[PDB]
Amino acid sequence: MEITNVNEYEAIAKQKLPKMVYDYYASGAEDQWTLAENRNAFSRILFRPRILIDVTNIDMTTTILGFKISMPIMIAPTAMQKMAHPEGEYATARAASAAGTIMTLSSWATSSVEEVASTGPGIRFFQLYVYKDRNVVAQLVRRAERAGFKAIALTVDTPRLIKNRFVLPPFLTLKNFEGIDLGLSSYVAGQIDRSLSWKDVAWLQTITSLPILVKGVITAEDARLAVQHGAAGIIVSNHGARQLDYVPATIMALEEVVKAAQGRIPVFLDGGVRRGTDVFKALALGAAGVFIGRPVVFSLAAEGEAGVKKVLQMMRDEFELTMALSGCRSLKEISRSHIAADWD
Amino acid sequence: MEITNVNEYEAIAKQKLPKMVYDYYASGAEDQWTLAENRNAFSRILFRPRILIDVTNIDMTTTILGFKISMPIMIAPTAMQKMAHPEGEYATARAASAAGTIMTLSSWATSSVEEVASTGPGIRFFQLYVYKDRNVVAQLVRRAERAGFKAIALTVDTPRLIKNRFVLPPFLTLKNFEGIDLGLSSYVAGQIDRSLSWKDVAWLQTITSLPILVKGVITAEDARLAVQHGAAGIIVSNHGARQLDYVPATIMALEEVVKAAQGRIPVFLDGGVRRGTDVFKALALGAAGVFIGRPVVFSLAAEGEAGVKKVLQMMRDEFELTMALSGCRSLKEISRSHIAADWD
Amino acid sequence: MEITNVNEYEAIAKQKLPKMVYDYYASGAEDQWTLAENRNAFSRILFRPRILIDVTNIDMTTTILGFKISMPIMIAPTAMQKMAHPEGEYATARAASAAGTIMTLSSWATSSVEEVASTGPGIRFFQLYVYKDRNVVAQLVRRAERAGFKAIALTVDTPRLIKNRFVLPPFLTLKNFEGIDLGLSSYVAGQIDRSLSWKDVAWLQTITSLPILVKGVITAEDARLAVQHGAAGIIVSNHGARQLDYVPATIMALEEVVKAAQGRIPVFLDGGVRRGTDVFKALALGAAGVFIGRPVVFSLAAEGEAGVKKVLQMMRDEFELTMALSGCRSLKEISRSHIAADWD
Amino acid sequence: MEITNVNEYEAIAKQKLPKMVYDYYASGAEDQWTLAENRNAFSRILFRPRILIDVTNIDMTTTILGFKISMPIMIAPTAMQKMAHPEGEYATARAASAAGTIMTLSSWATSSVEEVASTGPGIRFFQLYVYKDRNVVAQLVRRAERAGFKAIALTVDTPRLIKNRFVLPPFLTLKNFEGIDLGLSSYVAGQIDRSLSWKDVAWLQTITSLPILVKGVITAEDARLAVQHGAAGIIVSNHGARQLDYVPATIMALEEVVKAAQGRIPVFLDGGVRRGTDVFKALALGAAGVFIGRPVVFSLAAEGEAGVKKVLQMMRDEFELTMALSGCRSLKEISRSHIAADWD
Ligand SMILES: Cc1cc2nc3c(=O)[nH]c(=O)nc-3n(C[C@@H](O)[C@H](O)[C@@H](O)COP(=O)(O)O)c2cc1C
Ligand SMILES: Cc1cc2nc3c(=O)[nH]c(=O)nc-3n(C[C@@H](O)[C@H](O)[C@@H](O)COP(=O)(O)O)c2cc1C
Ligand SMILES: Cc1cc2nc3c(=O)[nH]c(=O)nc-3n(C[C@@H](O)[C@H](O)[C@@H](O)COP(=O)(O)O)c2cc1C
Ligand SMILES: Cc1cc2nc3c(=O)[nH]c(=O)nc-3n(C[C@@H](O)[C@H](O)[C@@H](O)COP(=O)(O)O)c2cc1C
Ligand SMILES: CCCCCCCCCCC1=C(O)C(=O)NC1=O
Ligand SMILES: CCCCCCCCCCC1=C(O)C(=O)NC1=O
Ligand SMILES: CCCCCCCCCCC1=C(O)C(=O)NC1=O
Ligand SMILES: CCCCCCCCCCC1=C(O)C(=O)NC1=O
Repeated sequence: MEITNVNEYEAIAKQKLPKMVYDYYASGAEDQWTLAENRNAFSRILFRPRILIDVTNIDMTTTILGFKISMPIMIAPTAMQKMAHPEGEYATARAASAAGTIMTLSSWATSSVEEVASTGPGIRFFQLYVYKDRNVVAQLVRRAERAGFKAIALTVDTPRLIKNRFVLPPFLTLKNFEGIDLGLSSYVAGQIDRSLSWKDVAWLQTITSLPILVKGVITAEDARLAVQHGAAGIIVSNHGARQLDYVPATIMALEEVVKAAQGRIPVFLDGGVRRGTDVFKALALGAAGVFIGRPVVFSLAAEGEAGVKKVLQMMRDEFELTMALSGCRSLKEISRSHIAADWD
Repeated sequence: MEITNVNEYEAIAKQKLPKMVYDYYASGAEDQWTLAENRNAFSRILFRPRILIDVTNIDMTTTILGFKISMPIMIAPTAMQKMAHPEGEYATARAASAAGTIMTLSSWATSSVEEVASTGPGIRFFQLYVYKDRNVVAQLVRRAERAGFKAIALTVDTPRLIKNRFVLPPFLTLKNFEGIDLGLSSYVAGQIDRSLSWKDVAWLQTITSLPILVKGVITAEDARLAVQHGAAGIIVSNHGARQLDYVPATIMALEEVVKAAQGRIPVFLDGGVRRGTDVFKALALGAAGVFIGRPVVFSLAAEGEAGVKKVLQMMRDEFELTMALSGCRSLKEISRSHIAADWD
Repeated sequence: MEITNVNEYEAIAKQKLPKMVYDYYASGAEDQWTLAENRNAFSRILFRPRILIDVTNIDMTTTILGFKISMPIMIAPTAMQKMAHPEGEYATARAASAAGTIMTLSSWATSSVEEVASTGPGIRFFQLYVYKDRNVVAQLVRRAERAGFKAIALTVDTPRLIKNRFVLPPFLTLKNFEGIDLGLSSYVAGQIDRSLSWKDVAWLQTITSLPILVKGVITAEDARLAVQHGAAGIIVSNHGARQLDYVPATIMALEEVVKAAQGRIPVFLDGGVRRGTDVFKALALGAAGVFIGRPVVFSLAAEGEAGVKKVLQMMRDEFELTMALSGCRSLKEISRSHIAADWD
Repeated sequence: MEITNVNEYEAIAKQKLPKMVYDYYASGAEDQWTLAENRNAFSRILFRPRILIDVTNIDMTTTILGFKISMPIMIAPTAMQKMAHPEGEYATARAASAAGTIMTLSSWATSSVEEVASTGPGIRFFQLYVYKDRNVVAQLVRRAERAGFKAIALTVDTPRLIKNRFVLPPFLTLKNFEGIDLGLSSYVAGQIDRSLSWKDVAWLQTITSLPILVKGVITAEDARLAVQHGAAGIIVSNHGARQLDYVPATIMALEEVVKAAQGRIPVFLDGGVRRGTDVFKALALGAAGVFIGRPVVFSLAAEGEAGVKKVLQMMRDEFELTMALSGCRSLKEISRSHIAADWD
């Protein structure tokens, strides 16, 4: 009946969404071992609270890529949001701007960069999927710059491969591809370029001046390469545990990637973040911020824009209370010594 | 039917107390992970008994802050005991004096320092909650000194935030605040000063000469600060796992805090102590004594003063037998090598 | 109904095979602790995928003992296959040749080396069980060379000791012993020579020029002896967990044996391999290839030659996808750093 | 119906024995955590079998305190065996002599040293419980020497404290105390001397020349003291997990005690030994032999002398097979490297 926390939206969404759709949303890869881990691993990290600290004034605002935001909790890119709620990306963009945070727009969105940008003022990032036809990629990137998007998140952990048993609602299209020259179900399928390599990151930088974030890094080895090749940030991710099963939980991999980057570029994380305590734990391990994926689609399905705003609020309030109880007045005061990781 | 051990009082109390009251007593924070840990962790520590030792005469008396007591098991402060049994703090004070041990009186007690002190001779400590109005704090402290209390336990792990669904029995008031100039349900709520810091420990020492114990320390870092700021003792505590979930069990945190204090001041522990074996394990890890919270309210609800005395006796007899079986004739002979901690 | 993966053949085989036969096939030793481990241990090893790698062209062909094969997945020797399907070894030999891989022929086969060799062109290994009468051993070895077998796998982890309650189908005989001069149920029983030692490996090399692989090694100590005595390869095996219970899973023992061999001879593994991910993990740990036992008999019982070919295909496709997702284009690119073992 | 292994006798004994008696036999202390551990810990130790070893001739005979016996498996002292079977100690003595092994006679036996010695030739040890009246102790020791007992096992882990609800069968008495000058239920109770110390071990050596084994050692510290005070052997024991709960499993404590003794005196073990694999594991860890307690009373209750002989045989055959499968032809060849302990 009443939603006291983020995970509850999942039950409500499950009630109102067709089984096929809910299963598609919640699903991980294969055995779904990592899906569970992305969540479970946060509970193997304990707090080491500090006492006798004046926690009367808590400040959780931060600067991401130069942009000042209200909290280190942002929205990850989840494709075709209008399938969860007719408002779709419009609802999400408005909730994000209202909350004073960042929203990342998927390439497979049901609303174009300009439709989203029309909703109003707000900092947004554009998620890029590189197609074989570079011509289409260039068109998408310039279009994002024009629409006012602040950075490009290049997804590199794209899962491979229901579809034949489902029929999409009418008029739902991949709007970002409407206008640029290339059912819509297919075609876009074998369009993802699996030959993508670091040289392509170099090329991307020649067509745009926007910061390029590499989304899908879980090893210290690739983190170094990200820095060496000029990426502006790294997003420790395993695509919500939908790409390959038995890879570690992103929160387990975070520290090694943060270490490897050596403070050169900000490291972000997604995968399993549901509570304010999870946010604190990620920041204590070195992350500059976190992205949430699934909670966004579940709350959108549940209460639309109101649901998305509630998720962000609940997470903010929980994160604020966690800081007060741990003895932290600002993000700068959250230290690695404020938690005791499973390997500590 | 028959109570052979402390944990059984819980079942009996659960039978006779209103659900809301029992749940409030037994409850931990959030998932209650730490609530369980405070208990479970004691079972991950094994004994390493010594043989061929004359265990004919066992001595468990000790000196706490100069005061000689019969056993290293004392009573922690639990608010408004008259709600568990009409006798409340009177019963507790009398059982404690009879057992030759120490009782800590809560600030939120249903009996004033002088009501408790009227019960008779006995060593008692007063637990202080610092309100924003320092004037009230000073009044409470002087009043405790006058009533003969031997030390002040400053609680620093005070949980934040049923209340709207419960009605209190008639005449039950926070007696310690009756007379000093400041329903009673509210007001006292937003009175706790969350700006409390070490400078406030320094100030406390200017208004009283009584030993100040810092209650709510679980890190080596704050333990050092306790010593550096003149605290007379440290109580490793997590407020019965009611402040923040996912902090370690106090028995897991004990050794690091004992190490950090470097023998300068005595370190005590509360949270999950129910058996004589638990007491032994805490002492072997360096604690100078332990405090019990919940068992006190459960037995009080069950058999009143008789229940509280029985708890103390059962714990004493179990602790005595554990010493005899481990090869220890005095507390001084209980060594770190007498147990094998989970990390050993 | 539909077989999407190898383990499913087991359910189908279980449905159509007599209980005694299925139980005999699936069974491990004693408590069957190792039987489970051979499988479970593969799940305690995580992947560490690399991104931005051109995985457009995957190559999994390899060279085993000089012979070029299509994939590092081969067939282990399982006795009397005609009991699982009338085609028996004929089906298996044909599926193996078709798949471009190697098949190892059991000494207790229901088809002779020449019957198997008659099926067509293909690389096959012959598994040798050393009988007390060396005369019979020599006869078997020369016969295998003549029939075109490429190497001898000397089994050394032969289990000791249903038989009295089962009756075999008519005409099923140990064909390899038909013709050479020595019911058939017995006799062959107490024929296995338990005095077999390294000196016997030296003797074997005097009667044949074929590579001798030592099958049944799980310690670094015996691996060294294998190399020192001239074995051409080692097969880390525990006889499908049927010899002795509580020995480690072969995947747990692999690395130590690979280390000990110091790259002198190839190390192979069998026991619990069912998925393409298992293959990858074994190769990352140093194995030059893997053998599958039980899946062969289960699929043979299920769909005969078609079942065996399907198993090999499913494993190939899963292995190929695992390489693409991990960032590996050839077997040479699969590194120890591509996984995170339970002890890492 | 049929007993294939030792643990099965327990079910049969449970069927025919009164509940109170069976519960008394099987019971551990308190939570019975250690009772389970004594058994469970053996399963956390893996085998590391060696191959290509001539295991045609296995030899498990050994020399204990100069006496040559057929196997390293002996009988621990369990009080009043006639309560399990009318034959009691007579059955046990005869089965032990027949098996060519050693039997330890309890002080609380229902048959005297001379009754047991009358059964025939066999090596037996006498278990001593030291009473406060040294006069009685001296009488018992000389009587044991006279009866031909080869060593004294001084029990030091004697549990403290059903009795009031049970009535003993007629004529069952503590025969060893019949004749020496001191219902029989009581008296013997508060007769155990809890002031027993190492000086008492020194005194024991002045009244007898028989080897003194110290029974009840689980720490390296007391093992050293055993050696320093002239004990002839150590028995790593926790009294079948009946003295104090949460002490480690004897198999977990064995290695540290073996190390500490530095090969000066033989170390033996009891507690949880049920299988031939358990025996091997104990020997690999350094024990010179093992004692079995409970299996003796359970099989005695089940089939009397025939049951006891069967237990010893089953254990012998299992132990022999374990040696053959591990590559060991003599006890001298069983090495620490033949197993992989949980901490390895
Ligand atoms: C249904 C669904 C759709 C997704 N669509 C995209 C997408 O369009 N683009 C992208 O890069 N990632 C996509 N992701 C994954 C990421 O946005 C992100 O890593 C996220 O799901 C993180 O995990 P969480 O869902 O546990 O928060 C999708 C994930 C899900 C669950
Ligand atoms: C119902 C209840 C009331 C409590 N009231 C107080 C209080 O008045 N003052 C204080 O400092 N702590 C209070 N505590 C906590 C401590 O006294 C103490 O840390 C204790 O509960 C330790 O854990 P145990 O209950 O497991 O023994 C309370 C705890 C409970 C369970
Ligand atoms: C029913 C059955 C029969 C077997 N027969 C033989 C055999 O004839 N020769 C041999 O060396 N090993 C034999 N093995 C064992 C090996 O081929 C091999 O190690 C294998 O079973 C590996 O494990 P997996 O079954 O988990 O793949 C047999 C195993 C089973 C399950
Ligand atoms: C019912 C019972 C009676 C026992 N009586 C004695 C006894 O008379 N003397 C002694 O030293 N120990 C006695 N023990 C314990 C030892 O003999 C011995 O340590 C043994 O039980 C070892 O464990 P197991 O029973 O798991 O083999 C007794 C144990 C049991 C179970
Ligand atoms: C049964 C519902 C129909 C499926 C809806 C089509 C969604 C298109 C794929 C979106 C997407 C994912 O699901 C993902 O993990 N990444 C993506 O880039
Ligand atoms: C439903 C029963 C009504 C609740 C009774 C009011 C008790 C007041 C709070 C006492 C208190 C706690 O409960 C605690 O953890 N610390 C405290 O200082
Ligand atoms: C109940 C079915 C009858 C049993 C069939 C006889 C198979 C002969 C043994 C084959 C064999 C095994 O089973 C094994 O682990 N190794 C072998 O070398
Ligand atoms: C309910 C059955 C009655 C009990 C029988 C009396 C046995 C006397 C105690 C024997 C004994 C034990 O049980 C033990 O652990 N050590 C001993 O020395």
